[PDB]
Amino acid sequence: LNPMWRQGMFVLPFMARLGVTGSWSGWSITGETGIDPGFWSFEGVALAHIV
Amino acid sequence: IPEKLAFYDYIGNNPAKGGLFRTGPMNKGDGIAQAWKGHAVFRNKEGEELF
Amino acid sequence: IPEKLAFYDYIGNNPAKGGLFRTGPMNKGDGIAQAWKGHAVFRNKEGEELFVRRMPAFFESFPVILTDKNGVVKADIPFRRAESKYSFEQQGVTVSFYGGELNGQTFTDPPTVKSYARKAIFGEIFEFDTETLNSDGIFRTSPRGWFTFAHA
Amino acid sequence: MEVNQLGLIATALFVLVPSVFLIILYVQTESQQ
Amino acid sequence: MEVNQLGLIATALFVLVPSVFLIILYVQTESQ
Amino acid sequence: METITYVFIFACIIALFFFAIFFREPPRIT
Amino acid sequence: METLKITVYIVVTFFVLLFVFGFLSGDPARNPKRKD
Amino acid sequence: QTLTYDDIVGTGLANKCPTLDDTARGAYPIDSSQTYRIARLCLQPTTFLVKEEPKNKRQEAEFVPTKLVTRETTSLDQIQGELKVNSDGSLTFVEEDGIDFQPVTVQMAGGERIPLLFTVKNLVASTQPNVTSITTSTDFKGEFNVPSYRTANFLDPKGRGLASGYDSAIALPQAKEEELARANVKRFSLTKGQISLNVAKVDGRTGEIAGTFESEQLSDDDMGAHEPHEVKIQGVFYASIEPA
Amino acid sequence: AIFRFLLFFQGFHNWTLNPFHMMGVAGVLGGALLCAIHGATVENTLFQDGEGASTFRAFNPTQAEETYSMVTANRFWSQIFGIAFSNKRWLHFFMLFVPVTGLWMSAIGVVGLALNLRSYDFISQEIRAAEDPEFETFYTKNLLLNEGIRAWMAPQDQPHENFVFPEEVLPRGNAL
Amino acid sequence: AELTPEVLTVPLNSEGKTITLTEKQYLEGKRLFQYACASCHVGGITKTNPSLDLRTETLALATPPRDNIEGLVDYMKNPTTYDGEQEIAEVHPSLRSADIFPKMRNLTEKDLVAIAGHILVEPKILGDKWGGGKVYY
Amino acid sequence: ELVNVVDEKLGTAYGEKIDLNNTNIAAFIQYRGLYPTLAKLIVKNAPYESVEDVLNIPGLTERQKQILRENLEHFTVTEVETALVEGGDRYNNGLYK
Amino acid sequence: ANLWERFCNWVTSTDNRLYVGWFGVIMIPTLLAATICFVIAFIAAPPVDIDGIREPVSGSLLYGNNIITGAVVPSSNAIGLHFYPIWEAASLDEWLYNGGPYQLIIFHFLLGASCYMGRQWELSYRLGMRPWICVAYSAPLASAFAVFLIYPIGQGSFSDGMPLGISGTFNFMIVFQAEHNILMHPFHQLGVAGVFGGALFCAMHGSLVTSSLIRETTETESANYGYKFGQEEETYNIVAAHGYFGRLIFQYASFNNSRSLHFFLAAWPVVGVWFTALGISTMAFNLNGFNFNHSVIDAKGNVINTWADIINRANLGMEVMHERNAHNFPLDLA
Ligand code: CLA
Ligand code: CLA
Ligand code: CLA
Ligand code: CLA
Ligand SMILES: CC(C)=CCC/C(C)=C/CC/C(C)=C/CC/C(C)=C/CC/C(C)=C/CC/C(C)=C/CC/C(C)=C/CC/C(C)=C/CC/C(C)=C/CC1=CC(=O)C(C)=C(C)C1=O
Ligand SMILES: CC(C)=CCC/C(C)=C/CC/C(C)=C/CC/C(C)=C/CC/C(C)=C/CC/C(C)=C/CC/C(C)=C/CC/C(C)=C/CC/C(C)=C/CC1=CC(=O)C(C)=C(C)C1=O
Ligand SMILES: CCCCCCCCCCCCCCCCCC(=O)OC[C@H](CO[C@@H]1O[C@H](CO)[C@H](O)[C@H](O)[C@H]1O)OC(=O)CCCCCCCCCCCCCCCCC
Ligand SMILES: CCCCCCCCCCCCCCCC(=O)OC[C@H](COP(=O)(O)OC[C@@H](O)CO)OC(=O)CCCCCCCCCCCCCCC
Ligand code: HEC
Ligand code: OEY
Ligand SMILES: [Cl-]
Ligand SMILES: [Cl-]
Ligand SMILES: [Fe+2]
Repeated sequence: LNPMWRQGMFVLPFMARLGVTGSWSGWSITGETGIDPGFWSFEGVALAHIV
Repeated sequence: IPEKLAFYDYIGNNPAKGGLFRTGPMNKGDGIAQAWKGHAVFRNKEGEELF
Repeated sequence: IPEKLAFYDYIGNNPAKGGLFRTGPMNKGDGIAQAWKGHAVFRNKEGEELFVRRMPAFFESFPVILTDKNGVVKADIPFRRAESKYSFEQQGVTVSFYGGELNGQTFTDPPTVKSYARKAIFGEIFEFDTETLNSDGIFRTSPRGWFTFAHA
Repeated sequence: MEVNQLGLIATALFVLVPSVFLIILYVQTESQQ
Repeated sequence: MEVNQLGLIATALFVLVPSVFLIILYVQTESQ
Repeated sequence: METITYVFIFACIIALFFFAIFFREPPRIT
Repeated sequence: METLKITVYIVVTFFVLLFVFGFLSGDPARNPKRKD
Repeated sequence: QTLTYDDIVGTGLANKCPTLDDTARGAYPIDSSQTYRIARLCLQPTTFLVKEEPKNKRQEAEFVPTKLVTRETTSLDQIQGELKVNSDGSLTFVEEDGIDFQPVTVQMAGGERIPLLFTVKNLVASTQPNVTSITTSTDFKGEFNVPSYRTANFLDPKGRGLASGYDSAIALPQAKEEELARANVKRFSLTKGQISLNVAKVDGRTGEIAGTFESEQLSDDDMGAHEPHEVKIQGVFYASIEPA
Repeated sequence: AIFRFLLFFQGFHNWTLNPFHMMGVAGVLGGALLCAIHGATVENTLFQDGEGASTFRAFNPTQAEETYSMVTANRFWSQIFGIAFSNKRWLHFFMLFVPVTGLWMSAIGVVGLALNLRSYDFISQEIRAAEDPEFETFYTKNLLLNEGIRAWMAPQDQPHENFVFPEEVLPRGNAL
Repeated sequence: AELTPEVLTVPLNSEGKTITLTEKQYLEGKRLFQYACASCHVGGITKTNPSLDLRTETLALATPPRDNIEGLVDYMKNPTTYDGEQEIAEVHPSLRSADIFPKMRNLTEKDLVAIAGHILVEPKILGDKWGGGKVYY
Repeated sequence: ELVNVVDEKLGTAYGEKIDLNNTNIAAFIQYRGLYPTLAKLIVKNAPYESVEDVLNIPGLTERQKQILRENLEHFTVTEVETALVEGGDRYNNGLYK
Repeated sequence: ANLWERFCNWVTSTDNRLYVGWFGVIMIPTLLAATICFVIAFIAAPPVDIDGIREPVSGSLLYGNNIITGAVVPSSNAIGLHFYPIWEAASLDEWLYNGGPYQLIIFHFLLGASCYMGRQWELSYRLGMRPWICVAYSAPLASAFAVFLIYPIGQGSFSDGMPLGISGTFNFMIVFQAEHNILMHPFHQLGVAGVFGGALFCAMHGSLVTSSLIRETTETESANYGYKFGQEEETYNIVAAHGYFGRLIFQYASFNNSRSLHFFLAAWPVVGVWFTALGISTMAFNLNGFNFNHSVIDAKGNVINTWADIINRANLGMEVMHERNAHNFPLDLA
């Protein structure tokens, strides 16, 4: 009931669309928990673009 | 009925219900959705279901 | 006692109670004053009247200490409780109001007596509207203070 | 009124940034001649 | 955090205004 | 908004450093 | 973490060796006046 | 073989309970007239699950795994107590004393840290009836007390506490106090937990046993400031029984 | 007596938190930095104007010529620190400017403290701290220290007030 | 104010006999009290067990009572717990235990009396500061 | 209904007397003969229903039953308060000088 | 030539916009590691249990700090002086809880700034200069070792090292004063003389050279245009400056020799800061400032308070409130 698109999210669904779905923080957007997304988390993608 | 499916059947999530200068996330408008209240069934005094 | 006079006997109108980046009207601090609650008279279980020791302007915070007419400590709100002698509960402190909104009322439950005693370090106690300006509870200076700061 | 809080800074920068850009360009034009 | 809303506009202009002043002076120095 | 402001101003200073060092007026001997 | 540990040992070792060897590569003579 | 402190110091082994062999599948006979004691009880948690609170919809609360952030500091050990034989044949452990609590902080996905006082303080654990031997199918079930995570002198960052401290928000002299009460008025919680112990190993010579445990208890409520979380703890345990 | 004044200003005025004092510190420490760095730079770019090991004798107070090399100093700091002075007049004006401006700023802050017009608090931190007993920062920790300075030093420091504070009202942590 | 014989006059025994020390004796006890006791009892507190001080009121309610020269000398020879039920010479310097507390070896009866007098005299000078702790520093 | 239970206790006999069920062991120093021996037995024997139950403690000598009788007037008993007795606070409550 | 000699020539090359050098080869990675880590943690690090009592202090901007209050928080007291690299932690989350980033930042930074110092020497050698600039910088360097390394060594824990933050620095100073009376310590008194005096002599020297600039410009141009970079002649009359300043005091209180004058300027603050750095370094070993508490008594033996006793009252207030949940026993011995 509070998905990304109710929250004004714009780049997040493009990251999820090609397979980035979890945070280094432990959450995923499918609701699974305690996943480990490896380096290509949402954070890691953001850091790559900044580098 | 999964709540996820009922939430799609609600006009707050229809993207053709906005405004150019109503800014921000959808939740700033109708609020952050918490729970489906259930399915309303209206009947008149003669026990007809109405729509 | 006219309310105007009692209002002057309140440290929230002392211009040396302010802060350099606490901005705006005084009403943005303690609130829009609305009524005198009355002069609060404090008494211990022995019937003897006690006097809350007032906050001096130097002190952002100040303990609650009640003395007798002679200045002997007779009640306080203690920090460490384990060896307190002067607590309000031990000394049966009460508060009674004369004048103001609360004229003739007496409170005995120590929680309530304590809150009026915490306001009494500020002088006379007033009812404040804090909702209208979303006042944050922190003293501002007056125009007398701002004028002096800028011209100096 | 319960207006959008960021309307102000939106407006201030919408005026300030383009106007300043033109002023820079004009002043350095005038001091060529 | 319940910060002061006008803080943002005050910081924005504090930077913007005097910075622009210097840039205007510098640019019209180079163009002569 | 406040975090962004602090970080924005810090970011600009670091840019200033780069220009101040690599795009300085070159000191010359006459 | 085992991987990270190795990677830093190696990295640190490599920089320290550069340092040691550079000052062994005739450093006293790297000056503008007298080349010994 | 023997180990010295100097063999163990700094290895993490000081936080591990003793283990028994894979061949310790015997039985320890319990003589009803005799009196027994646990001379050492050791619990070593291996996992910390925290019950996710559902949303308004009251759908389903799962226990999610968590990450330990406070290191090899989690084990209860040196717990002693009488083991007594009741009249219906059941055994009952009554804890006397020991290192029977550790504060623990685990972290949930998204960054929330959950402190808890992992403890079996005042444990009372009992077997099924007519237990004539402890075997590799003996189970104790018990309950214990969970005192507040902080005790009464603890001062919060604004100096407020229960047995000490300011009694108000001194930094907001004329704020409305009613809104700050849950934070100004410290409360000292005392709750109960449940623990199952499952003997899977037994050396009937020595009287040493070992197994797994599960307990459930509440986490820190910050002296009343917020609701606690439900916590499930799993791990291994060791105990030595002596006649007393 | 002056040290007592320092500490008074900490616990009552929270003067370390005052941006006018902070500017003052920067200009005093900055001034000492400029003193040391300039003196050392000149001493280590001197020209060889004499044949002795003591270099102080190779300077004639009426000579026309610079006694050290602006050019080599310049290149050294350009390559060490990134930028360098290149203008001796600007350098020595910068040396007057920094500590002078530093002390003037601190004076302004004390004028405010004449009025108890302090930078004592951050309101946003106090609001959260009141509501959230788990929120701690170095700011709230320093305010507990000031609360200790005030109550422990006031009765003896300001004796005309006849402050009498029973043991039981004195703020103290555990044990201490 | 000055150091007067009224101040230098302290109880010899529990029965109310009193003695009157000289300025010299008081200064001697202070010196010896520094030498042998201050490490734990500076200012009349007890660092290694702060629940017991050397306030006269405290020494009065000791068993046996110790608010007099002979009780205090006797404590220094044969120390006991506050209620008198345990001898504690093993962990408290005393003539009985001079082999493990070497600083007691060179002491004598006259010294013990000097220290008794310093302790009984000092609270009359310093008041609440004696036995008070840091609050009164 | 949000109260500080320690303050509430100060308004009971705990505020006037030695609460045998709650008070830290150092307050027994206040009265002759009680510390350390009897204080330790008193505290160790858990909580009491009435002040006078303290005379019934196994092992008192005749002299200790006497000291205890001399001092009953200085004792009281109120309910056990978790916050005062947890953490070993009856043996050490964080206060020194 | 060969690869290695080509490499050596690049490293020690004096045509690089920024000098590299052998010291530069250690300095650059260590400073980068430290700067990068410090910037990410100042913005985003979660709270750190500095005092080992499971009481996290929030230091970063996203967790509710501003520029003035935020810090990178010292590592947990439970760690003490133990080495706590990332790879000793069971997870990054554990490393963050216990203040790992503090250790990483300060160690890479002490290393890099030590190499900074060396680099100052190295380039002076390639340029034909005298070597001792780097000695001047040893006073700030030494002070940084004192608050980040020596003081934690003497006290047994990096948790008592100086926090990397504006308010954290003040916390450090206040608690130092409680535990050591650094105000009453002569070496800190020398530090104050060193920087007050250094500012003084800075304003003096600036104002005196500025006052005796030779007229080379008109009233409409900055006088700074009267000096040209590299000009051989001096742009001020030191004979005039000595003449002005000799009469302001007397003729021999004033310098007539630029070299003496500039050595004085270098020496005074540098020695001052050495002494104050030495002051923190020896109070690391609890050799504290003078103690005159109750030093004055009257004929009866009453204490006659002095200002030293008033200081002690402030100090006591700091002592009993600092780290308010951290002491279980009556003496704060470290
Ligand atoms: C394709 C671009 C694009 C799109 C579709 C979105 C979409 C969104 N953004 Mg993102 N965003 C973008 C670019 C974009 N963004 C960029 C470039 C930035 C950096 C500035 C951001 C920064 C950003 C932030 C910081 C936030 C969003 C948020 C949002 C949501 C609310 C948007 C809203 O209220 O718009 C409102 C749109 C308008 C009010 C339209 C204004 C345009 C005016 C009318 C045009 C100017 C007139 C012009 C001068 C004409 C005259 C010229 C001519 C005569 C010569 C939505 C999902 C919000 C959110 O919910 O975050 C989670 C939020 O907080 N966005
Ligand atoms: C003599 C000057 C003076 C004085 C005493 C006042 C006094 C007052 N005004 Mg008025 N005001 C003035 C001038 C003045 N004003 C001017 C010129 C304007 C137009 C800008 C206004 C606009 C104005 C508004 C819009 C409002 C007030 C309000 C108020 C009241 C609240 C003030 C407050 O929160 O200050 C806050 C002050 C500060 C936070 C101090 C900021 C100083 C900083 C630190 C800058 C200095 C740093 C500098 C950069 C250092 C550089 C160093 C470099 C040289 C090396 C108070 C009675 C408020 C009120 O209640 O009115 C109803 C209000 O709403 N005033
Ligand atoms: C990093 C450390 C640091 C540094 C560098 C400073 C720096 C400064 N502090 Mg701050 N201070 C600090 C930490 C620090 N402080 C801390 C932690 C606190 C606790 C809150 C304070 C509390 C504090 C207070 C309370 C005050 C300062 C002030 C000052 C300024 C003093 C300027 C000066 O030279 O006065 C020296 C005095 C003068 C320059 C005036 C007169 C000088 C004449 C010419 C002397 C003539 C003497 C003559 C020759 C005869 C000599 C006699 C001799 C024989 C005995 C300066 C900006 C002061 C300030 O802001 O002033 C506006 C101030 O009052 N500080
Ligand atoms: C008027 C009041 C006053 C004054 C003038 C001073 C003056 C001083 N105090 Mg004292 N202090 C005071 C009051 C005062 N204090 C009070 C009231 C207290 C008690 C509350 C204290 C407690 C106190 C302590 C506890 C300490 C001081 C220290 C100091 C010194 C600070 C400067 C320093 O260390 O430079 C030395 C230089 C440095 C520290 C800088 C090192 C720079 C490194 C090498 C490089 C950094 C690079 C940087 C990150 C990036 C730059 C590049 C960038 C452009 C990209 C100075 C001597 C400190 C001291 O002596 O330290 C040794 C110290 O630790 N003071
Ligand atoms: C992620 C994020 C946001 C992190 C933020 C982290 C953080 C904590 C940041 C906060 C920063 C903070 C707020 C700091 C600001 C401090 C503050 C109080 C600012 C002071 C402001 C101010 C205007 C004060 C007024 C007083 C003032 C004028 C002081 C100036 C100080 C100053 C610049 C002194 C000089 C410093 C210095 C480095 C000089 C070097 C000069 C130099 C290259 C000399 C070399 C040289 C010497 C020679 O002799 C010769 C001959 C030559 C040729 C030569 O070259
Ligand atoms: C009734 C009455 C009495 C009235 C009648 C009035 C009257 C006419 C009386 C008669 C007058 C008479 C003489 C009477 C005697 C009275 C008397 C004894 C007065 C006492 C006054 C008094 C206490 C004065 C205080 C003394 C004071 C100023 C302190 C001494 C300070 C001192 C010696 C400072 C030296 C500091 C020093 C290290 C200097 C270098 C500083 C510095 C680094 C400078 C940089 C620098 C230096 C250069 O050098 C040049 C070159 C350049 C480039 C340069 O950068
Ligand atoms: C010239 C180019 C050079 C400039 C480039 C800039 C360098 C940028 C530095 C970024 C380095 C940080 C990356 C950390 C990887 C995170 C992986 C992860 O899952 O942890 C990230 C999280 C960190 O922790 C969580 O951060 C989250 C971000 O939303 C939330 O805020 C959570 O609350 C917080 O706890 O922890 C875990 O997920 C992993 C547990 C540890 C197991 C991983 C072992 C790998 C060790 C990484 C060591 C990195 C050293 C960097 C060296 C690079 C130098 C070039
Ligand atoms: C590898 C070694 C590491 C180097 C990296 C770090 C170097 C970065 C320093 C560059 C600063 C930019 C210079 C701009 C300014 C500029 O380019 O000045 C250049 C200027 C050269 O002046 P000239 O003598 O050429 O001046 C003639 C002109 O005056 C004509 O009017 O030098 C100064 O004035 C030096 C004194 C200012 C001292 C500035 C120090 C600033 C440091 C403090 C900043 C800290 C804020 C941090 C907050 C997060
Ligand atoms: C620490 C090594 C100590 C030294 C040195 C001295 N004393 Fe002491 N004292 C110490 C303790 C731990 C105690 C309490 C012992 C107990 O459990 O009862 C005491 C107590 C006393 C007393 C009794 C005080 C009272 O009942 O109020 C006295 C009179 C006393 N101590 C005297 C004393 C003297 C004279 C000393 C110098 C020879 C001396 N003590 C040294 C700890 C230590
Ligand atoms: O001063 Mn007081 O002493 Ca050095 O530790 Mn003991 O307390 Mn704590 O951790 Mn930081 O501080
Ligand atoms: Cl602290
Ligand atoms: Cl401790
Ligand atoms: Fe110069």
